Amino acid sequence: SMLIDLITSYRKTAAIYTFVDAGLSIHFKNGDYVDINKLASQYGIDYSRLNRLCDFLIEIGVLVSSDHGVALSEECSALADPNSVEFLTVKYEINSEHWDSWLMYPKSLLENNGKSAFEMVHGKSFFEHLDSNKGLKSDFDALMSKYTNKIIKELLVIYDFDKHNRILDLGGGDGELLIRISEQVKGKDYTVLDRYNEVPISEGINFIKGDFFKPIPTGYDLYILKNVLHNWPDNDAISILKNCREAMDNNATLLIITLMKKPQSLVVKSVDILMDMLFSAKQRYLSEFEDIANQAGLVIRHYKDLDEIFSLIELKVK
Amino acid sequence: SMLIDLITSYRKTAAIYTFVDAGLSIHFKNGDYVDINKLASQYGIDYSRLNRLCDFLIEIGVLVSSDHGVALSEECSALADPNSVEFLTVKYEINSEHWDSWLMYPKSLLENNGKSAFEMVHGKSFFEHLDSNKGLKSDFDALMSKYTNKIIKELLVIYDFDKHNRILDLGGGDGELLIRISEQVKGKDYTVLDRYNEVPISEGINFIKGDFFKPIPTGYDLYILKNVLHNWPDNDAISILKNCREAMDNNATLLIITLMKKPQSLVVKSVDILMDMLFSAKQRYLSEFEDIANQAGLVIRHYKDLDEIFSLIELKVK
Ligand SMILES: Nc1ncnc2c1ncn2[C@@H]1O[C@H](CSCC[C@H](N)C(=O)O)[C@@H](O)[C@H]1O
Ligand SMILES: Nc1ncnc2c1ncn2[C@@H]1O[C@H](CSCC[C@H](N)C(=O)O)[C@@H](O)[C@H]1O
Ligand SMILES: [Cl-]
Ligand code: NI
Repeated sequence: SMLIDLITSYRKTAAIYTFVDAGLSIHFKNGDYVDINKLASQYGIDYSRLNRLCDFLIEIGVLVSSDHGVALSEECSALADPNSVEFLTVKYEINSEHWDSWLMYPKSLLENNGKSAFEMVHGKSFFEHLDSNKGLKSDFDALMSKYTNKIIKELLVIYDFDKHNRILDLGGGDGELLIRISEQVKGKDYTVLDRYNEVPISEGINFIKGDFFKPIPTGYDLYILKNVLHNWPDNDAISILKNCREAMDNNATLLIITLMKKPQSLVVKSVDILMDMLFSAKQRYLSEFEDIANQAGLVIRHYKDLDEIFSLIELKVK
Repeated sequence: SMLIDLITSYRKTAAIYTFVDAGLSIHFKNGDYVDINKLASQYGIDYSRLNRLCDFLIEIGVLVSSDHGVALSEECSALADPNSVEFLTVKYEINSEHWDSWLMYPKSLLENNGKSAFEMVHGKSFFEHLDSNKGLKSDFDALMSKYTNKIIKELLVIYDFDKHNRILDLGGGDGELLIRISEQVKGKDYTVLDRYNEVPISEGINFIKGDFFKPIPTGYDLYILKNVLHNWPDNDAISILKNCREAMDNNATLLIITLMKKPQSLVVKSVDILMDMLFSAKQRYLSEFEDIANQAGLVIRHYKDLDEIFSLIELKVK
């Protein structure tokens, strides 16, 4: 049955998580079939239990069985290396932080206390929690780093960075975007602004410890907000764009790179509900961006799709 | 692709859970279309948030959209009535008890101790927790009644209960199996043995406050163990069957009704890993049942499958 499958489909996610979290996933690199006995004994885990878990992973199409042993299906090869979008999603997402928050999401809808489902559980914010927990922030950074590297090739084609002198990335985190821009485009002043417990280091990249809810520095002709605004409700989103405009002069460009909400994109709509749970935020239509931008005294001069999911909005002062 | 869908598919479970847990699902009976803005108004929920959630539920095929409003898809109609196996699965399974314990499952593999993933999280056994938490036990027993009611018709056809005078249901919970058999087969001594805080009341049904790890009462010509042995590891399972044998005389019959482990079945494999997580237990093959029954000094006289998941095993002391 369709419905009962959807309800019990969480057990599949769990089974894949446990396989990864236990570190078993590494040993199935490049379609190498494996003997379970050695793996069970290697990790000091009961063979019977591991054999049964594999048997379940074989039925959902994660693994394949033979006389030689057990291998990852070509479709699920990504679980092998630990620096993959599928692997890094499991490491970042499948934890108490999301799963305990998901169980509080219904309570957060019924109770109209402004606080989000995550905040309800943890008593803090998402990003306030990541400052306390180093382990999860390294997983968060690593996953975000992958989503930037999908965009780079197209981003450099459709936008001219050669014409800019001083580039500031607001909520840049690692500064992966600017590091990857700096490889291709040299002889520019690159600055990353984000909440730092400790300042990152990279060749030719400046790192500012700042809060974009406070006044933004002047002198930069390029301001960037990549995957920031979908973490903030309208009132908080407008505040960020208001501080951006005041900092901007009439020749300055503001780049917004985000997941664009579309009628068909289930991928975006699943993240849209995820953003409501974590931050009481949302993914936005082109109209919703024009609304918050208009209130901030900014005007959309260029819109273009980078990817199936990611898009680029080019704003200016007016 | 497949892999990323499997990893993020848990978000679909969460969405359906929130729709049910918030008590919205009840207003979608008889394929009736409902207004989102009035639903939002009734439970004091924000229309924007509810509309976006409904948007996600429409995309996964739970809901259908119209000018009239939104309705549950014909395949997901079951979310309407609170007495559906799908609804009761959400109420029983989608909670901290399973999800927080699923996150510990990889720890409980890597550790080759006697404690299950649930025991590590809660510090108690699963059934010890249900004694403390009254709300979940009512939902647990409610789901169990449904799996009981799917089997009764074929169970009464294939097994003659009229030949037995005194029947004892070991771990019968609420006497749903004995209540449903007492309807069609009348004028018999029906007795249910289980861990009760307070004893249930049903006409013609007796309820003993007992532990099947202690010596089982003698003089019953039928003993039943329906969905009990899959909650226990071999050493504990053998102990229950040893107690049954000691209680049984040469004319006595033991009925085992269970989810039989079959080679190609995803439904049973998923429950098999769930049983390991909760109780460090498993679903068993016919050979595995014979093995623990042999060590328990019991002999399999009859085996028959009642449906696609549930089977029946008659055991006799010989
Ligand atoms: N008040 C604040 N000021 C600056 N940065 C902030 C902030 N609150 C959150 N952030 C940062 O905003 C970012 C949101 S997600 C960032 C992803 C990154 N730009 C990328 O695509 O690679 C995080 O780095 C978070 O730490
Ligand atoms: N030591 C023990 N002695 C007796 N019953 C026990 C027990 N430990 C657990 N149980 C009971 O075993 C049952 C497990 S599930 C059985 C449900 C029931 N046979 C049905 O299918 O409708 C629960 O009712 C639980 O309370
Ligand atoms: Cl069983
Ligand atoms: Ni038969």
